[PDB]
Order: sequence, then structure tokens, then C-alpha cells
Amino acid sequence: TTAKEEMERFWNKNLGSNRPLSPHITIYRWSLPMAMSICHRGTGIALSAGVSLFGLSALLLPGNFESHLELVKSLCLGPTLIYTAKFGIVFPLMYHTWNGIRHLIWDLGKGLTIPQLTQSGVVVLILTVLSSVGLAAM
Amino acid sequence: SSKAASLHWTGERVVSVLLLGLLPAAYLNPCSAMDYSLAAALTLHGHWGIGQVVTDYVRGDALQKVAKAGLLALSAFTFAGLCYFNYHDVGICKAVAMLWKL
Amino acid sequence: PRIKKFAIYRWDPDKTGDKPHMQTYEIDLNNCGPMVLDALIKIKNEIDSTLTFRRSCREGICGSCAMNINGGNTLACTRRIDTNLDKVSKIYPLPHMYVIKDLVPDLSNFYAQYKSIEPYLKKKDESQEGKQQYLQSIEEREKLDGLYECILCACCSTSCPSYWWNGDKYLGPAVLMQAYRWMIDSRDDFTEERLAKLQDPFSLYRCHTIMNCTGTCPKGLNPGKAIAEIKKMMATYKE
Amino acid sequence: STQYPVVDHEFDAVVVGAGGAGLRAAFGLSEAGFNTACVTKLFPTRSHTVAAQGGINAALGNMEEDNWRWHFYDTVKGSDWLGDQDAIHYMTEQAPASVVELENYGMPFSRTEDGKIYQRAFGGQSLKFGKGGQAHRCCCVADRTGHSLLHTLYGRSLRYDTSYFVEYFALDLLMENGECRGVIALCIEDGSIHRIRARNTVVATGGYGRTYFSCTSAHTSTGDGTAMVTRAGLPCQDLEFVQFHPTGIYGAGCLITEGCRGEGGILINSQGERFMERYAPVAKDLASRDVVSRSMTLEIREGRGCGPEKDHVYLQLHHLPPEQLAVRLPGISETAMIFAGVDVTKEPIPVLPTVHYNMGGIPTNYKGQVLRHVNGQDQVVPGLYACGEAACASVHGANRLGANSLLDLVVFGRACALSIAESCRPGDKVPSIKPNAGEESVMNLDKLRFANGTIRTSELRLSMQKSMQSHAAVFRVGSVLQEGCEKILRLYGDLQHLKTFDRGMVWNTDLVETLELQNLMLCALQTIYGAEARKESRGAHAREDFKERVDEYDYSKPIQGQQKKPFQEHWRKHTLSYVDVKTGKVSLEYRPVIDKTLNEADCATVPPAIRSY
Ligand SMILES: Cc1cc2nc3c(=O)[nH]c(=O)nc-3n(C[C@H](O)[C@H](O)[C@H](O)COP(=O)(O)OP(=O)(O)OC[C@H]3O[C@@H](n4cnc5c(N)ncnc54)[C@H](O)[C@@H]3O)c2cc1C
Ligand code: HEM
Ligand SMILES: CC(C)(C)c1ccc(CNC(=O)c2ccccc2C(F)(F)F)cc1
Ligand code: SF4
Ligand code: F3S
Ligand code: FES
Repeated sequence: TTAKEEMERFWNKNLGSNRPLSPHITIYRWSLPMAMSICHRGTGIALSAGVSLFGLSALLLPGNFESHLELVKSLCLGPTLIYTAKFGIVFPLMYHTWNGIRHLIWDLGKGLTIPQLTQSGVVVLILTVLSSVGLAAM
Repeated sequence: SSKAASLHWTGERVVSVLLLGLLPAAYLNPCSAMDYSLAAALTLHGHWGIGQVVTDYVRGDALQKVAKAGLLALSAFTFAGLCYFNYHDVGICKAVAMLWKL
Repeated sequence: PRIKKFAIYRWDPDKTGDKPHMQTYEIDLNNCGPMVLDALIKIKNEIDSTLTFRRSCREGICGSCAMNINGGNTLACTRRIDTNLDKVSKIYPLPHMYVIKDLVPDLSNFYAQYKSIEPYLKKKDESQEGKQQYLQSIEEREKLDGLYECILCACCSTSCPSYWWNGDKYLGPAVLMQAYRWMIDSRDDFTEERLAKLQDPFSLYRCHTIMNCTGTCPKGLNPGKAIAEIKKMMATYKE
Repeated sequence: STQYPVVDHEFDAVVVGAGGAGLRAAFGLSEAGFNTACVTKLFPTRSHTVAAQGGINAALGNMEEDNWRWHFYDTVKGSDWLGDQDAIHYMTEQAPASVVELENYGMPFSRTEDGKIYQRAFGGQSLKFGKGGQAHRCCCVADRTGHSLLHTLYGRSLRYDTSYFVEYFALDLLMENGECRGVIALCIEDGSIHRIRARNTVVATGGYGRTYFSCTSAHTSTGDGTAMVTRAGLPCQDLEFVQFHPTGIYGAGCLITEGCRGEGGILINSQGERFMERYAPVAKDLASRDVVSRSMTLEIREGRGCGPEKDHVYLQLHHLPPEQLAVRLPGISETAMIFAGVDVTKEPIPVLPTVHYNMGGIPTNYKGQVLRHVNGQDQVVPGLYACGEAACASVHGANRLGANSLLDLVVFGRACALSIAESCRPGDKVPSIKPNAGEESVMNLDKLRFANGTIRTSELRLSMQKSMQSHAAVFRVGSVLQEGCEKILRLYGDLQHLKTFDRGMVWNTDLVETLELQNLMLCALQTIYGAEARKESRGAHAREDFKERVDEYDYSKPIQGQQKKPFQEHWRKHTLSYVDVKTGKVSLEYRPVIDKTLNEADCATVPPAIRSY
């Protein structure tokens, strides 16, 4: 019985069984690391979703960017509501950016102790809020 | 030993650092050159990005290949749509700048 | 007296129309050892003699009693019970594993992956073996500290979401750390083809540095750290 | 019946056990090209050798220069001349080769300035046959040498077509007209039953430390192999001889290694005195286990204990360099904390003599073959072997020397294989089996599964254990032992009165821990009776009512014109216990220790002598 064959037997046996699956997401402790990678996915997905709509409407929609801004302008825009929208743009951009840097440090092999994760993880949140609030008022 | 999966990894990191380097270099130096490479880096990175999510959650052969393609269309469309916008409109750099003044 | 409540996952394959449910137990902690296993044992022997679970060393050095106690994968013989009584210690089996019965999950796949990496010394010329001791400097030996101790408790690999969603094709930390352990063992001669075995989307590269693995390990080991180390070998090794 | 399907398998060999002895035997067979099965109730790694910490002895001459014959001498002295000297020669010679083999397997030994295996001092070892001072031959993987040993082997094991029946609990031997045809076993998972039949069988199940209330041993150390032999009507040997390891946490029982003492650790009693120097001057507590634990356990009897009830002794480490504690003793450093809440770098540990090793077992050649005793002579049970803590070649005799049992495993596991290889060939006629073979073990199974009596398995076990704790402690006397005996005998009667609750087929631990209890009684029975009949202080067996060491000659005196004692009048002989299953009645004979070596010119039969370190 080889490693492959064992693996094969496992699945045949278990799929055609009436064994339950142990729970996972429902029972597992919520960690800052967990949350902080989930977000990094979520943020990723939202940005590409964002970039796509932008490049796609360039080919599909009528007019030009100027016309679409002049359209926006004429929506009795609140200066707070503009900030909101503008913060909403740049909040996940900055989170993902800062955290992305943390990911890239890790890939350099650096800072993978449960101390260092809570430290850096916390810094990312701080850098996020600051650069986000910063940019959203530039 | 074709280093085919490991080269893919390295490339991912490589573009990610480019895209880190582009965001601020674009702010400092808005120009056609930058607007395209921004387009290049964005789309590619996000393509390989989503790539992963898909290869993480999309199970079975038929389905994965299918999504993988439908992804590629999106990515291709996206690169084009951006290049287009750079060429026949304001361009990303300036588009943001205007959008910001608002 | 001092009652503490234990809320524990249950399942019997020999009781048709049963399905995964929890059951509570109550334990005078004055008459019970500090560790969670002590409890599970004490309830087995005194209260319910159905409860089924794995154990041996009671010393946290064998990996038999690995399970999810209060949302974190550890050894029940090492986690001391929460003396605070307002809280109710919840116990489940290890996550996303096919449960054979109660807290007894099926590891055969886990082990089989361990098989699939060839955990043993490999040499190009094995003609002079079993006669002279192979030399290894203390510095070369030190590289294994932090790797060689892996119990195979499997708490880590079964806390990795990538391994939840991809148990079939992704190897998971437990195993990869060991693959690494052999890579940097100076004595070993097959460091490259060891690295060659991981050239596919899943084997190694379903790691996305979630770092849950190192978090929960019962022995303070750092697989994630070792995965990273692997990836660096993977990109910079030549042939 | 017919509630159970029986599934017959065919094989060239079955090795019951996956602990270093099991592993080593198992694949050494396969390596020799034998279609070999391996039945283990636990996943191999989970076995006990994992738990081991100290090291594995072998005169490589890595620290100093060394001779294995000095190892032999130390071992056979240690045995207190109940240890059979042919098997001790074989081992101590082989130990170099066997260890080197484990290093070329991959085991990550700690290293030296020279980059060879780091050996270290351990209780009872010397140079120039006792003259040349302390010796340093305990090869080790820092502090986790059993762990490494096991996983190295387990790892290696995978490189062959050995067929591992994981989580399969062997029930009984497949004996037929004095000949073993393999094993019948429970398959813990689905509950079905499997007749694994084979030309040879190897029994490598380890100890029965769970006969006691306090032991370093694991929950799975149930003397299962020993018990199976017993129910074949076959003798077990010297089972009364039980090693009380001096150290081991006061509460839980977790062992703290003798490597602590071998790395310069010291034992202190309540008045601060370095108390082990008062007992033995030259050892100063690096002495034999029997002697050291005696010193400890006797110093609490006085009333001079070190705790909230004054019932344990202190094991000191803090005077050793912090860096030393990290490199040489990290494993114990950590469990000292976890179980006692004790830092090792600036606090001493609380320790207590507690059950640890069973140098008793199934009787054997130095070639691993199991022995019966017919016509007051030795006779080889065909097609049945044993190795490690399960067997008794009595390479240890009356007292295990530290860091030899991991060697025991590797050496004799290996031998069992070699010994089958040389005697028969793969493919040779795998002997037949009567269709109803081993039904009685299935009925035993069924009985225990639906068993509806008045006592719970757990409660009976508890009683057996506390009984053996009171009456078969370090010191024991006829009065106590007599009581103890009929006490264990009545609990064997209470096997009718046992409630089993769980009734499933899948993973019924209630029934298997119950089975484990049948096995543990049989073992306990033979342990205590054997002890009560033995009237001397040899090794670990110390009678207060017969504190004299009883040989054929008074070896204190020079011999010569001495009148030798007749075989049935002295105690330098192996206790051979049987028990009639039904009555739970112990009968027992004796058989002589072997003093001749395998070659007098290479290794000298060390004659008996005075006992003290
Ligand atoms: C805490 C501790 C520390 C120790 N340290 C040292 C040391 O430093 N040096 C040294 O030389 N010695 C040491 N020893 C002694 C040594 O560990 C044991 O003698 C040795 O582990 C025994 O090995 P074994 O393979 O014979 O049995 P074990 O290693 O106990 O393994 C027994 C095997 O048999 C199987 N088995 C049991 N019952 C059944 C059944 N019914 N059916 C099928 N399979 C079954 C088990 O699953 C297991 O695989 C130590 C012992 C202890 C307890
Ligand atoms: C400086 C800017 C950025 C950096 C440094 C960066 C870095 C990274 C890194 C390192 C990863 C991989 C995480 C891992 O190791 O598993 C990643 C994933 C991703 N990024 Fe970015 N990123 C940046 C900007 C963006 C932008 C602008 C988008 C989209 C428009 C985006 C979309 C994604 C997506 C979709 C993923 C995949 C998510 C995942 O697999 O978890 N990123 N990014
Ligand atoms: C609560 C909710 C948002 C639904 C949730 C919880 C937990 C998860 C588990 N995490 C993930 O699925 C995940 C998250 C980030 C990166 C990679 C992965 C991987 F694909 F590899 F697993 C995913 C999603
Ligand atoms: S790594 Fe830590 S956790 Fe993963 S198995 Fe080995 S020990 Fe258990
Ligand atoms: S928990 Fe999982 S994804 Fe990677 S680093 Fe850790 S293995
Ligand atoms: S039972 Fe051995 S690890 Fe807890």
C-alpha cells in the first residue's frame, strides 16, 4: 500500500460513508491574524472588482470621463458624503497595501512569531486609518 | 524539474513590489508611460490574485477551467479597457486627480 | 465542592438516526487532575462510559489526544482546565475531519501525506551504511532544533483553512515542516528532488501565510516560518 | 456468534507491536524479503518509546575511549546476577552497530566538538570493568531520544511493503499444538475480527506499568502481549521484578529522566542534606535504580519528606548552567513547568519512586525465540518470538540499567528478524488453521461487550492498581504480600461482576479498556504471587523479612571449599509464572540463569559478587 493508494482508500471509504464532518469556521477561535487575512482577500477582491468595472465601462459606456464627473457633480453632493465615498474608495486600498507589505516581509522569511504578528498586524491597522484619513482629505 | 509553479510564485511577488513602487512614482510623475504600466501591473496582479481565490475555492476540473477562462476574458477585457481609456481619454493618473478635486 | 461544565461533541455510527450533537457533563474539580484529558477520562470512568477519545502519554509528547478545546486545537493532556466556572469548556474534535466516532477523527490521509514526502535519510551511495556514524557539526545539528520535535499531533494542519478546503491535494504544515526538516538535514543528499516534489499549485503553494498553524501548535513549533523557508528554497534552488 | 465476520489474512510474519522493538523487527523482516504484517493497537508514533528521554547506551568511545565488555560487565552487575549473560554479551557487542544503524537511518543525535554522537553519564556505568571510574556511553538526541528513535524508525518503516494494521487490538495468539500460527485481533474501527496467520509471530507489546496506581507508563501499557502468552498456557518470567524509577513528578507520575542526574543533577531531602551520598558513597546517586529509589523511598518512611504532606524528595537542577539545561534537558525542562508549575533553572523538582520498567516478560533466547519449560528444561515454542519490554531474555535480570532498554528494542527486534531469516525462507508453507480457531477470544469479546455485572471496569482497575501499590511497592513482606495475593485473586473473581456500558462495534474503548483489564489482572496476579514466594533481596525485589541476597554459594566468601546449594534451595533462578485462566490460580516453577557467554575468549563470564554501588 503506497502513499497514493492510502489517499485513494481514504476518499472512497469516507465519501461513501455516513460519517459527519467535524465543524470548523463555526467553532474556531477568532484571531486577529485570521480576520486580517480574510480582509486582505476581501479587499483584494473588491479592488479588482473596482478596476474591472472602470476599464470595462471605458469600452462599454458612452461619453468620456469628464462627462461622467460632470454627471456626478450634479447630484447635490454633500462635502461629507463626498469624503465618505472618497474614504470608502481609499480605506480598502490602503489596508490591502499596508498588509500587502507585511505579506511581502513574511515572504522574505521575516517576522513570523505570534508576538510579531500581533505587533505588525496592529501597526497595519494604524497605518491604514492614518493614510486613509490622510489621502481622503488631499 | 521545470520550476513552473515556483516561477509563478516569484513573478507574483515581483509584480506586487512593482505595483507598490508604481503607486507613489505615479503621484510623483503622472505621464502616459506610468498610466500604462499602472494598467499592466494592476490587471496582471489582480488576475493572478483572483487566480488564487479560484484555485482555492473552485473544485473539480470542468468548473475550474471554465472559471479560469471566464477570468482570463475579464482580465483581457480589463487590460484593453484601461489601455483604451489611457489612449482615448484622460488616463488613470489624471482621471484620479480630477476625481479627487471633486 | 466545585462543579465545572464540559460541553462535548458526540456521534455514534452504531445508532441509526443519530446525528452530530453535543452533550454536557459536570465535574467536581477538587477530585480531578488539572488537565482537560483528566476530565474526559474522569467522565469516561465515572459518568459516561460511551465517550470515545484517543490518548496515551498523558505527558503531551505523543499526539494521541489532539482535539479542539474551546476553539483552539491542542492536546487535552496539556491544556489545564479553566478553573473559572462561569465558563463552560466546549470540546469538539479536530476541524473539518471526517469523524469516525465522538472525538475520534480519521487521520489516515494525514499520515499518508506524511508518507508522501519520504521522511528518512537519503544518500546517493548507501553502500557504506549501517557501519560508520555519519558526521554532523553541532551547527549543522542546530538547524533541526525547532523542526525535529514534531509530535504529529496534527493540531496545526487541521487548523489551516487551506487544509480545510484542500485536504486532498494540499499537504499542510505538519508535513511540510518535516519535508523542510529533511531538506536542511546536512546528512540528506536528496534536497533538490525533495524540493522538486512540491512543483505544483497545491502541494506547497496553497499556503497563503494565514499563520493559524504556528498559533495553535502544542509544542511552540513554527511551521509557517518553516513553510516560508521552503518557498525561498523553492525559488532560488537551481536545476 | 455470526454477529462477527472473521477475515483471514495470510503472511510470512506478524509482528505485534510498533514501538522501537516492533518497528525494528517489523521492517528488518520485510528488508529480508518477508511478506510481513504489523499489528499495533495505536498508531506507531503514539507508542511509548516516544516518551523516552535519557538515551541509548553503546560504547562508541565518542567522549572517552571505551570497551563494550565494560558495558557488558556494568549490565550484568546491574542485573544482580539474575541476568542471562549470553544475551547481555550479544547486546553490548551489537550496541555500537545497532546505534550507528539508527544514525545512518536519520536519527538526529546531539553532536560533539568532533561531530560524533554525544554520549553521556547514566546511572550505574563505568570503565575498566568497574575500576576506571564513571562512563559516558548514553548516546542521546538531547532529551527526546525515544521520540527521535521512534519517528526515525517509523519513517524508515515506510520504505518497505510491511503491511501495517493500525488501531488493531490483538486478542489472543493463534496457537495450535504448541505452535503459533499468528494472531487473531479486533479491528478497532469497524469492530470486525481478523485472523492474521503466519509462519512466525513476534510479540513486542512493551510493559504493564498500568498494573499500578502510579507509574511513568502510558495508559496503553497494558501487558497485552504478556497476557496473550499467559492464556496460551505458556510461562512468563520474573514478572515480580518491577523497576521503581527514582524520579518522576509527584502528582501526575510523568518521568523526569536519569539524564538529569547524569548531567550533574542532585537529590535533596527535607533537612537539605545531599542525601544520596549517605547511602552510596561512590555512585553518589548516579547509582542503580533499585538502590537509588530504595534510598529515596526509605527516606520518606522515616517522615523526612519534602511536601505539603511530606511524601516526596527534591530533584535539583538549578546549580547546572542555564545553557546546559536548554541544550541537554529541554524536554524535561518544559514538562517540569507544565505539570508542577516549576522552573528548572531556579527551582528543584518534586520526585517520587514510581513504577517504570518491567524487566519481567515472556521468556526468550538471545535469538529472540520464546521459551517454554518442559521436564525442567528449555524448549523453543515453534513460530513465536518476542523483544523489548514485552520479552524477558532477562538482559536486565533483576534490575534494568538505564538507557539499555531502547537498546534492548533495537538489538532484539533486529535479532528476531535475523533469526527467522536464517531459520526459514519467504514463501515457505504458511501453516494451516482449524476453521473454529480462537473462537474463545471472540466469545470473550462478545461477553465483555454486552457485559452487564455490578462493578464498572474503571472501578475494578482502580482497585487492582491501589492494591498493587500498597502490597507490591519498593519494600514488601510476606504478611503484606500474602494479603495482597488473595486480594488480587478475589478481583480476578470479580470479572464476572463487571458492567460494560458502551455496546457499539466502532471504536468501543469501553470494551477494549476492559479487555486491557483482563490482560492487566493476569499480569498483576503473576507479579504479586511470584514476589511473595521469592525470599531474597535481589535487585528491585527487596524483602524486609529476607534482606539477604540468596545465591548458590555465599559469594561474599571466596568459594572453593564451599558446599554448593541444590537448585531448589537457592534463589538465583528465574521465576516462571503460569496461571490457570478460569480459577485465576497461579502455579510457578523455576529455571536457571545463564552464566556462560557466547565466547569466553572474547567476553568473560563475570561470576557473582557483592552487590553495592
Ligand atoms: C517515561 C519513560 C522514559 C523512558 N526512558 C528510557 C530511556 O531514556 N532509555 C531507555 O533505554 N529506555 C527508556 N524507557 C524504557 C523504554 O521506553 C521501553 O522499555 C520501551 O519503550 C519499550 O518498547 P517496546 O516497543 O517493547 O514497547 P512500547 O514502546 O511500549 O510499544 C508497544 C507497542 O505494542 C502495541 N500493543 C500493545 N498492546 C497491543 C495489543 N493488544 N494489540 C496490538 N498491539 C498492541 C502498542 O500499540 C505499541 O505499538 C522509558 C520508559 C518510560 C515509560
Ligand atoms: C502596492 C499595492 C499592492 C501590494 C503591495 C499588493 C500585494 C499583494 C500581495 C503580496 C498579495 C498576495 C497575498 C499572499 O501572499 O497570499 C496580494 C493579493 C491580492 N491583491 Fe494585492 N497588492 C497591492 C494592490 C492591489 C490592488 C490595487 C488590487 C486590485 C485592484 C489588488 C488585488 C489583489 C488580489 C485580488 C489579491 C488576491 C487576494 C488573495 O489571494 O488573498 N492588490 N496583493
Ligand atoms: C466568516 C467568513 C468571511 C465567511 C469566512 C471565515 C473563514 C474563512 C476561511 N478563510 C479562507 O477561506 C481564506 C482567507 C484568506 C486567505 C485564504 C483563505 C483560504 F482560501 F486559503 F482558506 C473564510 C471566510
Ligand atoms: S507541528 Fe506542532 S502542531 Fe503541527 S503537528 Fe508537529 S506538533 Fe502538532
Ligand atoms: S495555517 Fe495554513 S495557509 Fe499557510 S502558514 Fe499556516 S499553513
Ligand atoms: S495523550 Fe499523549 S499527547 Fe495527550
